[PDB]
Amino acid sequence: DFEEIPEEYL
Amino acid sequence: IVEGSDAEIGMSPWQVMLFRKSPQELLCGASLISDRWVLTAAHCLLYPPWDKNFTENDLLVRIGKHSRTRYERNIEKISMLEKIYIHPRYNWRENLDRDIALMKLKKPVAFSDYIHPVCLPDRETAASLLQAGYKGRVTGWGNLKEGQPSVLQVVNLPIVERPVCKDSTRIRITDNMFCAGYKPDEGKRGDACEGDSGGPFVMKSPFNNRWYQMGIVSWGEGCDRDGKYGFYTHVFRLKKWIQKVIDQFGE
Amino acid sequence: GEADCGLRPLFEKKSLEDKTERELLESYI
Ligand SMILES: COc1ccc(S(=O)(=O)NC[C@@H](O)[C@H](Cc2ccccc2)[NH2+]Cc2cc(Cl)ccc2N2C=NNN2)cc1
Ligand code: NA
Repeated sequence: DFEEIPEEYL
Repeated sequence: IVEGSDAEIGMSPWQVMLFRKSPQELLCGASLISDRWVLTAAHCLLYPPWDKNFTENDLLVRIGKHSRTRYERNIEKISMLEKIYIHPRYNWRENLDRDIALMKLKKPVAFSDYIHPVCLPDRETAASLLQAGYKGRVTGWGNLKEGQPSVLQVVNLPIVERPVCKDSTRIRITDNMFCAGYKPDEGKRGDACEGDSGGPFVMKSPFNNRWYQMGIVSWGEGCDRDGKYGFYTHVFRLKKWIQKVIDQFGE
Repeated sequence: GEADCGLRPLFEKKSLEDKTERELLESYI
Protein backbone atom coordinates (compact mmCIF):
# COMPACT_ATOMS: atom_id res chain seq x y z
CA ASP A 1 0.00 0.00 0.00
CA PHE A 2 2.67 2.48 1.12
CA GLU A 3 5.57 3.38 -1.13
CA GLU A 4 8.95 2.40 0.30
CA ILE A 5 10.54 5.26 2.24
CA PRO A 6 14.33 5.74 2.04
CA GLU A 7 16.17 3.22 4.24
CA GLU A 8 18.11 6.03 5.98
CA TYR A 9 14.89 6.77 7.88
CA LEU A 10 14.55 3.13 9.02
CA ILE B 1 -12.44 11.46 7.41
CA VAL B 2 -16.06 10.73 6.44
CA GLU B 3 -17.89 13.10 4.09
CA GLY B 4 -14.91 15.42 3.73
CA SER B 5 -13.07 16.71 0.67
CA ASP B 6 -9.53 16.69 -0.69
CA ALA B 7 -7.31 19.20 1.06
CA GLU B 8 -5.64 21.90 -1.00
CA ILE B 9 -1.86 21.87 -1.27
CA GLY B 10 -0.40 23.50 1.84
CA MET B 11 -3.86 23.87 3.42
CA SER B 12 -2.76 22.16 6.62
CA PRO B 13 1.03 22.55 6.83
CA TRP B 14 1.08 21.55 10.49
CA GLN B 15 -0.34 18.10 9.57
CA VAL B 16 1.83 15.22 10.72
CA MET B 17 1.46 11.52 9.93
CA LEU B 18 2.42 9.15 12.74
CA PHE B 19 3.93 6.21 10.84
CA ARG B 20 4.89 2.77 12.18
CA LYS B 21 8.40 1.71 11.10
CA SER B 22 7.66 -2.01 10.66
CA PRO B 23 5.16 -3.00 9.35
CA GLN B 24 5.13 0.33 7.47
CA GLU B 25 1.68 1.77 8.21
CA LEU B 26 -0.32 4.87 9.21
CA LEU B 27 -1.07 4.89 12.90
CA CYS B 28 -2.60 8.29 13.58
CA GLY B 29 -2.53 12.00 12.81
CA ALA B 30 -0.54 14.52 14.78
CA SER B 31 0.42 18.20 14.50
CA LEU B 32 3.51 20.36 14.35
CA ILE B 33 3.58 23.02 17.11
CA SER B 34 7.26 24.08 16.75
CA ASP B 35 10.32 23.02 14.78
CA ARG B 36 10.91 20.15 17.27
CA TRP B 37 7.56 19.32 18.94
CA VAL B 38 4.64 17.27 17.65
CA LEU B 39 1.26 16.96 19.41
CA THR B 40 -0.97 13.88 19.20
CA ALA B 41 -3.39 11.70 21.14
CA ALA B 42 -1.96 9.64 24.01
CA HIS B 43 -4.06 6.69 22.80
CA CYS B 44 -2.08 6.62 19.53
CA LEU B 45 1.03 5.74 21.61
CA LEU B 46 -0.27 4.01 24.76
CA TYR B 47 -3.32 1.78 25.08
CA PRO B 48 -2.70 -1.19 27.45
CA PRO B 49 -6.02 -2.96 26.77
CA TRP B 50 -4.77 -3.71 23.21
CA ASP B 51 -1.08 -4.18 24.21
CA LYS B 52 -0.12 -0.85 22.60
CA ASN B 53 2.93 0.81 24.15
CA PHE B 54 5.20 2.36 21.53
CA THR B 55 8.76 3.41 22.23
CA GLU B 56 10.58 6.15 20.32
CA ASN B 57 12.29 3.71 17.93
CA ASP B 58 9.04 2.04 16.82
CA LEU B 59 7.85 5.25 15.12
CA LEU B 60 8.54 7.98 12.58
CA VAL B 61 6.70 11.21 11.86
CA ARG B 62 6.19 12.35 8.27
CA ILE B 63 5.65 16.09 7.87
CA GLY B 64 4.59 18.12 4.83
CA LYS B 65 2.51 15.35 3.25
CA HIS B 66 -0.46 15.45 0.93
CA SER B 67 -0.61 11.98 -0.64
CA ARG B 68 -1.34 9.23 1.92
CA THR B 69 0.82 6.43 0.47
CA ARG B 70 3.45 8.01 -1.79
CA TYR B 71 6.91 9.07 -0.73
CA GLU B 72 6.71 12.81 -1.53
CA ARG B 73 10.27 13.35 -2.62
CA ASN B 74 11.60 16.90 -2.09
CA ILE B 75 8.40 17.86 -0.15
CA GLU B 76 7.85 15.70 2.92
CA LYS B 77 10.35 15.42 5.71
CA ILE B 78 10.63 12.29 7.86
CA SER B 79 11.77 12.66 11.46
CA MET B 80 12.87 10.33 14.21
CA LEU B 81 11.64 10.68 17.75
CA GLU B 82 13.97 11.71 20.53
CA LYS B 83 11.39 11.30 23.28
CA ILE B 84 7.66 10.62 23.88
CA TYR B 85 5.75 12.29 26.72
CA ILE B 86 2.29 10.97 27.66
CA HIS B 87 0.07 13.01 30.02
CA PRO B 88 0.63 11.39 33.48
CA ARG B 89 -3.12 11.39 34.20
CA TYR B 90 -4.22 10.10 30.78
CA ASN B 91 -7.17 7.79 31.63
CA TRP B 92 -6.97 4.80 29.32
CA ARG B 93 -8.86 2.66 31.85
CA GLU B 94 -12.16 4.51 31.57
CA ASN B 95 -12.88 7.24 29.04
CA LEU B 96 -9.62 8.60 27.44
CA ASP B 97 -9.68 11.66 29.71
CA ARG B 98 -6.61 13.80 28.94
CA ASP B 99 -5.92 12.03 25.64
CA ILE B 100 -2.75 14.00 24.83
CA ALA B 101 0.95 13.30 24.21
CA LEU B 102 4.00 15.20 22.98
CA MET B 103 6.79 13.90 20.77
CA LYS B 104 10.18 15.67 20.65
CA LEU B 105 12.00 15.31 17.33
CA LYS B 106 15.69 14.30 17.25
CA LYS B 107 16.44 17.32 14.99
CA PRO B 108 14.47 20.45 14.02
CA VAL B 109 12.34 20.15 10.88
CA ALA B 110 12.87 22.86 8.29
CA PHE B 111 9.78 24.97 7.58
CA SER B 112 8.68 25.33 3.99
CA ASP B 113 5.55 26.06 1.94
CA TYR B 114 4.30 22.62 3.10
CA ILE B 115 5.61 22.58 6.71
CA HIS B 116 4.59 25.20 9.26
CA PRO B 117 3.45 25.15 12.89
CA VAL B 118 -0.08 25.76 14.17
CA CYS B 119 -0.68 28.06 17.16
CA LEU B 120 -1.89 26.82 20.54
CA PRO B 121 -4.66 28.86 22.11
CA ASP B 122 -4.53 31.34 24.99
CA ARG B 123 -7.34 31.53 27.59
CA GLU B 124 -9.00 34.33 25.65
CA THR B 125 -8.78 32.56 22.31
CA ALA B 126 -10.44 29.48 23.84
CA ALA B 127 -13.16 31.51 25.52
CA SER B 128 -13.94 33.39 22.27
CA LEU B 129 -13.88 30.43 19.83
CA LEU B 130 -15.02 27.34 21.79
CA GLN B 131 -18.72 28.08 21.46
CA ALA B 132 -21.55 25.79 20.38
CA GLY B 133 -22.27 26.28 16.67
CA TYR B 134 -18.77 27.66 15.95
CA LYS B 135 -17.05 25.50 13.34
CA GLY B 136 -13.61 23.99 13.43
CA ARG B 137 -11.74 21.92 10.93
CA VAL B 138 -10.55 18.32 11.11
CA THR B 139 -7.96 16.78 8.76
CA GLY B 140 -6.55 13.30 8.30
CA TRP B 141 -5.72 10.29 6.13
CA GLY B 142 -8.13 8.03 8.01
CA ASN B 143 -10.84 5.91 6.44
CA LEU B 144 -13.60 7.41 4.35
CA LYS B 145 -16.33 5.21 5.89
CA GLU B 146 -16.91 3.28 9.11
CA GLY B 147 -12.23 3.06 1.77
CA GLN B 148 -8.96 4.97 2.08
CA PRO B 149 -8.21 8.42 0.62
CA SER B 150 -5.57 9.12 -2.00
CA VAL B 151 -4.80 12.48 -0.36
CA LEU B 152 -5.35 14.40 2.90
CA GLN B 153 -9.04 14.94 3.66
CA VAL B 154 -10.66 17.94 5.33
CA VAL B 155 -14.02 18.44 7.01
CA ASN B 156 -15.47 21.42 8.89
CA LEU B 157 -17.68 20.62 11.89
CA PRO B 158 -19.67 22.62 14.41
CA ILE B 159 -18.91 22.44 18.12
CA VAL B 160 -21.85 20.91 19.98
CA GLU B 161 -23.58 21.98 23.23
CA ARG B 162 -22.26 20.03 26.20
CA PRO B 163 -25.65 18.52 27.25
CA VAL B 164 -26.13 17.19 23.73
CA CYS B 165 -22.64 15.62 23.80
CA LYS B 166 -23.39 14.01 27.20
CA ASP B 167 -26.80 12.69 26.09
CA SER B 168 -25.37 11.06 22.94
CA THR B 169 -23.26 8.50 24.74
CA ARG B 170 -22.97 6.26 27.79
CA ILE B 171 -19.28 7.23 28.16
CA ARG B 172 -18.50 9.60 31.04
CA ILE B 173 -17.53 12.95 29.48
CA THR B 174 -15.11 15.37 31.21
CA ASP B 175 -14.18 19.05 31.02
CA ASN B 176 -11.04 17.98 29.08
CA MET B 177 -13.24 16.99 26.11
CA PHE B 178 -15.61 18.70 23.74
CA CYS B 179 -17.69 17.17 20.97
CA ALA B 180 -18.32 18.29 17.43
CA GLY B 181 -20.41 17.34 14.42
CA TYR B 182 -23.79 17.93 12.82
CA LYS B 183 -27.10 16.79 14.28
CA PRO B 184 -29.45 14.43 12.39
CA ASP B 185 -31.78 17.35 11.58
CA GLU B 186 -28.92 19.52 10.22
CA GLY B 187 -28.61 17.42 7.05
CA LYS B 188 -24.89 18.04 6.51
CA ARG B 189 -22.60 15.28 7.77
CA GLY B 190 -18.98 14.51 8.55
CA ASP B 191 -16.66 12.98 11.13
CA ALA B 192 -13.19 11.69 11.76
CA CYS B 193 -12.77 7.95 11.38
CA GLU B 194 -10.15 5.21 11.76
CA GLY B 195 -6.61 6.56 11.23
CA ASP B 196 -7.58 10.20 11.98
CA SER B 197 -7.04 9.99 15.76
CA GLY B 198 -4.36 12.30 17.09
CA GLY B 199 -4.77 14.86 14.34
CA PRO B 200 -5.84 18.48 14.87
CA PHE B 201 -9.21 20.22 15.25
CA VAL B 202 -8.36 23.80 14.25
CA MET B 203 -10.15 27.15 14.11
CA LYS B 204 -9.11 30.33 12.34
CA SER B 205 -9.24 33.32 14.72
CA PRO B 206 -11.27 36.15 13.17
CA PHE B 207 -9.32 38.54 15.41
CA ASN B 208 -5.84 37.90 14.15
CA ASN B 209 -6.31 35.64 11.09
CA ARG B 210 -4.18 32.80 12.67
CA TRP B 211 -5.01 29.07 12.96
CA TYR B 212 -5.20 27.65 16.50
CA GLN B 213 -5.43 23.99 17.45
CA MET B 214 -8.38 23.78 19.85
CA GLY B 215 -8.72 19.98 19.82
CA ILE B 216 -7.14 16.63 19.15
CA VAL B 217 -9.17 13.89 17.50
CA SER B 218 -9.72 11.61 20.52
CA TRP B 219 -12.71 9.23 20.38
CA GLY B 220 -16.03 8.50 18.70
CA GLU B 221 -18.39 5.54 18.58
CA GLY B 222 -18.32 4.53 14.94
CA CYS B 223 -17.93 7.26 12.31
CA ASP B 224 -20.54 9.74 11.10
CA ARG B 225 -23.45 8.02 12.88
CA ASP B 226 -26.69 10.00 13.29
CA GLY B 227 -27.11 11.20 16.89
CA LYS B 228 -23.42 10.53 17.66
CA TYR B 229 -20.53 13.03 17.83
CA GLY B 230 -16.75 13.05 17.64
CA PHE B 231 -14.95 13.83 20.89
CA TYR B 232 -11.83 15.96 20.96
CA THR B 233 -9.19 16.58 23.61
CA HIS B 234 -9.57 20.18 24.94
CA VAL B 235 -6.10 21.51 24.15
CA PHE B 236 -6.28 24.78 26.12
CA ARG B 237 -7.41 22.89 29.24
CA LEU B 238 -4.15 20.89 29.09
CA LYS B 239 -1.81 23.69 27.93
CA LYS B 240 -0.23 24.00 31.39
CA TRP B 241 1.09 20.44 31.00
CA ILE B 242 2.20 21.10 27.43
CA GLN B 243 4.17 24.18 28.51
CA LYS B 244 5.64 22.32 31.51
CA VAL B 245 7.05 19.58 29.23
CA ILE B 246 8.37 21.99 26.64
CA ASP B 247 9.88 24.32 29.29
CA GLN B 248 11.63 21.45 31.12
CA PHE B 249 12.69 19.31 28.15
CA GLY B 250 12.98 21.91 25.36
CA GLU B 251 16.51 23.00 24.44
CA GLY C 1 2.84 31.36 20.89
CA GLU C 2 5.47 31.19 18.14
CA ALA C 3 6.00 34.43 16.18
CA ASP C 4 4.74 33.09 12.84
CA CYS C 5 2.44 30.28 14.05
CA GLY C 6 -0.85 29.62 12.29
CA LEU C 7 -0.04 31.63 9.16
CA ARG C 8 0.22 29.33 6.17
CA PRO C 9 2.86 30.14 3.53
CA LEU C 10 0.46 29.27 0.69
CA PHE C 11 -2.58 31.07 2.10
CA GLU C 12 -2.39 33.78 4.82
CA LYS C 13 1.20 34.73 3.99
CA LYS C 14 0.16 35.42 0.36
CA SER C 15 -3.39 36.61 1.13
CA LEU C 16 -5.03 33.62 -0.54
CA GLU C 17 -8.06 31.92 1.02
CA ASP C 18 -8.75 28.20 0.94
CA LYS C 19 -12.02 26.85 -0.46
CA THR C 20 -13.88 26.43 2.84
CA GLU C 21 -12.39 28.79 5.47
CA ARG C 22 -15.24 31.24 4.90
CA GLU C 23 -17.62 28.59 6.24
CA LEU C 24 -15.69 28.80 9.50
CA LEU C 25 -15.77 32.61 9.61
CA GLU C 26 -19.50 32.59 8.81
CA SER C 27 -20.08 30.40 11.90
CA TYR C 28 -18.33 32.84 14.26
CA ILE C 29 -21.45 34.85 14.89
C1 LIG D 1 -11.00 4.18 27.33
O1 LIG D 1 -11.86 5.16 26.74
C2 LIG D 1 -12.61 4.84 25.63
C3 LIG D 1 -13.47 5.81 25.13
C4 LIG D 1 -14.26 5.55 24.05
C5 LIG D 1 -14.21 4.31 23.44
S1 LIG D 1 -15.21 3.93 22.06
O2 LIG D 1 -15.95 5.10 21.77
O3 LIG D 1 -15.77 2.65 22.35
N1 LIG D 1 -14.14 3.61 20.82
C6 LIG D 1 -13.35 4.74 20.33
C7 LIG D 1 -12.42 4.27 19.20
O4 LIG D 1 -13.22 3.80 18.13
C8 LIG D 1 -11.53 5.41 18.67
C9 LIG D 1 -10.58 5.93 19.75
C10 LIG D 1 -9.69 4.85 20.30
C11 LIG D 1 -8.80 4.21 19.46
C12 LIG D 1 -7.97 3.22 19.96
C13 LIG D 1 -8.03 2.88 21.30
C14 LIG D 1 -8.94 3.52 22.13
C15 LIG D 1 -9.76 4.51 21.64
N2 LIG D 1 -12.36 6.52 18.15
C16 LIG D 1 -11.58 7.36 17.17
C17 LIG D 1 -12.54 8.34 16.53
C18 LIG D 1 -12.55 9.67 16.95
C19 LIG D 1 -13.46 10.57 16.40
CL1 LIG D 1 -13.46 12.23 16.91
C20 LIG D 1 -14.38 10.13 15.46
C21 LIG D 1 -14.39 8.80 15.05
C22 LIG D 1 -13.48 7.90 15.60
N3 LIG D 1 -13.48 6.57 15.14
C23 LIG D 1 -14.40 5.59 15.30
N4 LIG D 1 -13.97 4.53 14.66
N5 LIG D 1 -12.84 4.77 14.09
N6 LIG D 1 -12.48 5.98 14.35
C24 LIG D 1 -13.36 3.33 23.93
C25 LIG D 1 -12.56 3.60 25.02
NA1 NA E 1 -22.96 12.14 13.90
